[PDB]
Amino acid sequence: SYDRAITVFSPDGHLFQVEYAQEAVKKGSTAVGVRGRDIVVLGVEKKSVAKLQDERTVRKICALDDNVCMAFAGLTADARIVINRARVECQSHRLTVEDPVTVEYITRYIASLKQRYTQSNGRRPFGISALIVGFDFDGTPRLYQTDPSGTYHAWKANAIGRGAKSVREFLEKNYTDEAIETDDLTIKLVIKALLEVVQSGGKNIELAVMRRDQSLKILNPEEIEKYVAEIEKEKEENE
Amino acid sequence: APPALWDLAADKQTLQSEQPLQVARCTKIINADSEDPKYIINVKQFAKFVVDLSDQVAPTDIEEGMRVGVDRNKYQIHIPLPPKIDPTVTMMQVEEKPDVTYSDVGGCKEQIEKLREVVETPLLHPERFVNLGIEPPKGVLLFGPPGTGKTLCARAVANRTDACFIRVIGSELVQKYVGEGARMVRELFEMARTKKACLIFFDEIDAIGGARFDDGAGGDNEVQRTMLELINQLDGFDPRGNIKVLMATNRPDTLDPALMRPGRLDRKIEFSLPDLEGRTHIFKIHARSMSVERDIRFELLARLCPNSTGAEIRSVCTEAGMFAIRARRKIATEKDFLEAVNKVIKSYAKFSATPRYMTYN
Ligand SMILES: Nc1ncnc2c1ncn2[C@@H]1O[C@H](COP(=O)(O)OP(=O)(O)OP(=O)(O)O)[C@@H](O)[C@H]1O
Repeated sequence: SYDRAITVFSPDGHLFQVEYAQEAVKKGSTAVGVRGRDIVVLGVEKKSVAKLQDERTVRKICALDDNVCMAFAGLTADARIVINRARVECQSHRLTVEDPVTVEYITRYIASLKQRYTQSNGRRPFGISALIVGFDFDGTPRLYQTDPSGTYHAWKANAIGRGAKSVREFLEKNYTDEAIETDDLTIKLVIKALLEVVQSGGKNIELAVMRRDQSLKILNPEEIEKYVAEIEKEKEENE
Repeated sequence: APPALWDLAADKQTLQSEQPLQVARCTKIINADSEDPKYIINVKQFAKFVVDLSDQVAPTDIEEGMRVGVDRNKYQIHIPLPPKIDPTVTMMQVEEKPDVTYSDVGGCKEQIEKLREVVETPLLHPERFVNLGIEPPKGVLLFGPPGTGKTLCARAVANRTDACFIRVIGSELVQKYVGEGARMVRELFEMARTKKACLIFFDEIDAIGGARFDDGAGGDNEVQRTMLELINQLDGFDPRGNIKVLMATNRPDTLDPALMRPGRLDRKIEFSLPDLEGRTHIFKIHARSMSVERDIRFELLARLCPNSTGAEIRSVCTEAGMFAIRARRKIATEKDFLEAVNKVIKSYAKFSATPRYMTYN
């Protein structure tokens, strides 16, 4: 028959609905991201676009504010829940005490809300994760992550999904400390990971860059189309 | 052929000795005795034969149920044949030759010590516990986490003092034949008492110990043949036995055989399983495997693999040499294989984390 427990957890040393939800994380859509002194870049792929449908309905990136960007990996069902949830959270935050708390209030909101979401009975843990994108005040970058256990953590590189997207974060470690001094090569890293990650279709790839305090806009197939051509040229300069 | 020449050439004395005892067909069992000279005997031909015995054999040596020779002409008793039994069923029952000596223990002391004094110590020094009596216990039991199963029974094989002992498992006694298990356990002790020094072992009593009763249709009631009859045959007083048998299984199930043993058996121990400081003992016997670098620390990787017993960390020194030849290198440093060990615990815990709590629960 079927013998299993739920919560919590098991004497074997690992939880049930938590680390198993990590399988629903790693199976999520492949997405990457980086941080920078001015322009922060992100990416998403593995959306399985058939070219026959509308791209705006499958968009994986929303924005609570122009300062802070939302990037998540997982099913799009619970997405709008959190979208409705978190936007009202950052709204009521905008309401009283106009100057917002910096980066430690919002990253602990979804994290702690998801922790107590595994706490009370009649609450099924989410099998999705998220990584906050944006820029801290005074020109600093900000990025964090959400964990099924509710632990907030800051990464130097965003690598999730398949093993092909983990190479995109591997290439960032090859730029060492100085690189990049131009925003051209930093965008080209996404155009280079476009071939490596997923099916290399040049379609599901989407990115947005936020320079300093300027609100980012979705890349139109002109800039990113020009930076896609230099991505193959820059790889040829190393030969 | 030269060994087969004198071998085949011996038929000249054979045919001379073939005339006597040629009539011994067939083996026949007797029934009762009204007087001394004449006994009734039954043979596998289905024909019963009353007959007297030849002057070469004394009448007092004929006991009820004894298979004896015959002269098909005169039908008289010729020579007694000790074995009455049994068709097949012996070859899987009989176990011989040693293996797995005591040096293979994984560091458990008190566990293996108190189960050593139940068997090896009484037979090695019979006068000791007889003068120290009291009285030896009537049996033991083994179960727990899998490590280390079936090896502790193999430990007594190479540590065996004199004569090899019998191994029996549950699924070989399944029916087909019913009643062999009774007939079997009666004869092995009768064979024992002559030479003594023969242990009886049973494995996997959980599958055959299904308890207790169900509505219908049974079901467990045909399984009651295996559990209830074996325990009942264990429940004899003779003596019982000289070797105090043994027991091994997986789960403590079921309740009925578990509540029957305290009235007879004793020494129920729970594995154990490695201690946090005992995981290096299985690494000590593995420290002689292949070439071990002196920089390796066994206390470091022990804590990283909980509930691994000796089976899961046997793969450690395996994956050590495994990826050693994969990388073409020779030895394996600690950091080498332990990087694969943190993978072998987690990646093998994705489908099942190997809990035993959920078995009985
Ligand atoms: N502490 C230890 N020392 C030596 N060997 C060990 C130890 N722990 C485990 N092993 C080895 O691991 C192997 C696997 O054991 P196995 O799974 O066969 O037990 P089992 O017979 O299934 O137990 P059970 O009968 O309770 O189900 C055994 O051959 C044993 O030699």
